[PDB]
Amino acid sequence: SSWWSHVEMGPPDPILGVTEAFKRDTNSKKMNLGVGAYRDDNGKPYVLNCVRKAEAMIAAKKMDKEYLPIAGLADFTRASAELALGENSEAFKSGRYVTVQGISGTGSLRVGANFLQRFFKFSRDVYLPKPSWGNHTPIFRDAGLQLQAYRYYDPKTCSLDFTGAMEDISKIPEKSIILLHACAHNPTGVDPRQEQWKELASVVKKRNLLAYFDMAYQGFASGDINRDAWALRHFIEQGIDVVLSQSYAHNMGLYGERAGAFTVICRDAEEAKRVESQLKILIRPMYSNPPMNGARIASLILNTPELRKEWLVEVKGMADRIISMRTQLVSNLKKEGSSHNWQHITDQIGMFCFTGLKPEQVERLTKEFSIYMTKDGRISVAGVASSNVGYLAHAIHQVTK
Amino acid sequence: SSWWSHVEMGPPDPILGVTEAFKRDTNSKKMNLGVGAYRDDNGKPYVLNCVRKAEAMIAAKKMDKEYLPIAGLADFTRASAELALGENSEAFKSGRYVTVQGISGTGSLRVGANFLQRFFKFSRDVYLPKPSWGNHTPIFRDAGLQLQAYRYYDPKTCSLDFTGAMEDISKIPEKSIILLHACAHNPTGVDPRQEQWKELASVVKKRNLLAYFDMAYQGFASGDINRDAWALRHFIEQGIDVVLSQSYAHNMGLYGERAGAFTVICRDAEEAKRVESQLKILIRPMYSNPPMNGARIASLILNTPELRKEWLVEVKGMADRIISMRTQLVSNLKKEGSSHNWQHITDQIGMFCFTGLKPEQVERLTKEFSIYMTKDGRISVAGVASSNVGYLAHAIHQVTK
Ligand SMILES: Cc1ncc(COP(=O)(O)O)c(CN[C@@H](CC(=O)O)C(=O)O)c1O
Ligand SMILES: Cc1ncc(COP(=O)(O)O)c(CN[C@@H](CC(=O)O)C(=O)O)c1O
Repeated sequence: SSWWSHVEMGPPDPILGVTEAFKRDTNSKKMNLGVGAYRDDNGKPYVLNCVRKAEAMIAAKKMDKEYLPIAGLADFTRASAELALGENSEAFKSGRYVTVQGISGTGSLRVGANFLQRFFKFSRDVYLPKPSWGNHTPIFRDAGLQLQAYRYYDPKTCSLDFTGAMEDISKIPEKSIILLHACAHNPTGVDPRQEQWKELASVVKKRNLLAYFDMAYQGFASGDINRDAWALRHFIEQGIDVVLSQSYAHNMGLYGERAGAFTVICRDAEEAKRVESQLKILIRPMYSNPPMNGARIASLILNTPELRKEWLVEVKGMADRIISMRTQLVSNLKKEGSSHNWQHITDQIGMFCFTGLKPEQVERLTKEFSIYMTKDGRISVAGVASSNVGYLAHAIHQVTK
Repeated sequence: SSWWSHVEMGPPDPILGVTEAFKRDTNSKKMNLGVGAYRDDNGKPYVLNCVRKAEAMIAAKKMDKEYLPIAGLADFTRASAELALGENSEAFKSGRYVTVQGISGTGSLRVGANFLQRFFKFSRDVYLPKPSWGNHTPIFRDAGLQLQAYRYYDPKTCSLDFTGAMEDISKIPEKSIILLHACAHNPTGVDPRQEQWKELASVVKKRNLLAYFDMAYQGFASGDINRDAWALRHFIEQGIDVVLSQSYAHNMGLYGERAGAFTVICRDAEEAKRVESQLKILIRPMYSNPPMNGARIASLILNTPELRKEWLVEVKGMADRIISMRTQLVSNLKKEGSSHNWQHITDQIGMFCFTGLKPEQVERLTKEFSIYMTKDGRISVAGVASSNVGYLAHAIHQVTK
């Protein structure tokens, strides 16, 4: 008996673990449809054009590698707030916000949760949608808060249970915390309608709840970044001071570089200055200062007019491709002779499809076809190419037939 | 009264805050001797030659930016363990270790502390040397452990209080946790002698204490990396299963890229496999997966023979330069006419000098000469160039005169 004789074998991550299992298969037709990672039409990792050029400017410039302030690159930080808020926004304009570079979306989310654990004195409860991204639970749980839930998806109907959502939300206790996905809800791919959003705003406002927005997919819901930030902006303009986490992993394909941010909307710039100070104190003993490569690339794209415009064409091109794969999948299914209604596939937005396959079917897909996906029936359509869409549809059909 | 009306203005970081204050001064002769960051002889940020070439290979290769496993780049991870352990080591050879990429030294340290908080069932007390790096306190405190102390430095004598250290250590309760700096203790620049180390080993072994080693400066104590890893290796070969955190921020000048690692020495490779699994579960909800740029550069240097050999010449050159600045400082002091004994300056090793100036003198230095240093009298000699060593010595002299 040594120090760790009692430490048990823990299980593999429900999402991340999918790539580990995928890595090992020798089937040359294998497809990794687990994690949400964009693939180009050859079904290959895609580094955006603007990223490649950003990198080149960085090189050419022969920049140092000195430590960044605890809060991140100022240019990156100011530019992210602006991307979420919009440049004409009163909040942005008045400087009633504090944005801090974070370790991608996950990193930002945990900085937020930790912040909240420490300073949100009105409650310990965070309300998550049913269902929500698997990692939201443990993020809030490790930070020290309690998890609760509100109704959201209706599997019978493959859409939003708006009556249920509103019931639950109208009953959450005042001053509690509610988490909302800004756009391209994960994993359902179903977002509230503008009108629907207008109504949630009212109830949140009315019950005096802290709204925590998770904005991991800005530009993937419609293909337009301002349009994808609507609800978030609408909330702030209604007088709701939200907290928000942003990720650049998918919309800029910076996955492993880990670039993201966490923002707090405050009452004044003076308030923002004191929040900033406490966020630095929290981050110092966590990881000291954040990773520079992803933030330098992102800042350069966002702040360089030609790079930004190129970026936006690129985000549009990515979203479009996802659409075409959705379309073709459905068509292939009909073509294979599938009886089922696959309309939800083309109805859903974002990088995935919440298919509805049962765990026995998910299991067969992996073992007979070497198609890896999460156990809840979620598949990343973003990772399908023109060359294997046929393979996918045949498989889905066989296991469903 | 809004959400954060009660959040107070927190103070600036005792080290990191020095660079913020330094940034603002308009004095063209200002010197930032706060944080430990190497400067070349022109007093400029220095990106190693091998780093520059590593970067170039990476570019040329047109690598993707896909997410890395939760534990890091395998090549980086295997190579770090090896750099600390030595290639002939039984521990390394037998695979009785688990190494996980971490967010530099700070990141690794917190992963460790968090791990310990969760799995070290024999105690909540971490013993720190007096004095220790300021950030060790809050790292352990935020993770949820209790801090204790053992005697270490003797200001009267400007050296190690070995009798005191041993007294205190011989009385720490069995199965408690003790933190030791592998080499170039921060901030004293005084390390135990080999013989001294031999004696600490015995007492740690005897009281069955968990030894936690902080190895932030491998190659800066002597200019030789194997020699700097001696004590750490000696402990493991005596049968002590330590835990350790490594940083590549200074020895590879990867500061802002944040490359580091956390290792656990276990009884078997099977044990290592279960520890690994729990470390992944801890990291997933923290930052998901780590930053790739620093780890790719480091892996390439460590695993490419010519790059490694170049690296070692470079580490030696850096250490040598620090020595020459130490020498010249002392000489300048005599030359200026200083009565005091400045021998500790040349006696200390690593990037700093624990000068002994009082806070009123530190204050004057900043206001009259614009020389920034921490309030405990610690100065980074590593940041002195041939051109301002004279300025420094004159200043020190004026304020000491
Ligand atoms: C809703 C949501 N929020 C935050 C994140 C955080 O992303 P990063 O930390 O990588 O910036 C993701 C990524 N969800 C992906 C990836 C994953 O789980 O790692 C998914 O497969 O659902 C996400 O879907
Ligand atoms: C003893 C010690 N351990 C760990 C670290 C962690 O370094 P990174 O997180 O940057 O890898 C440092 C850096 N101490 C420096 C830098 C600092 O405080 O940020 C110092 O000025 O003491 C250190 O001195």
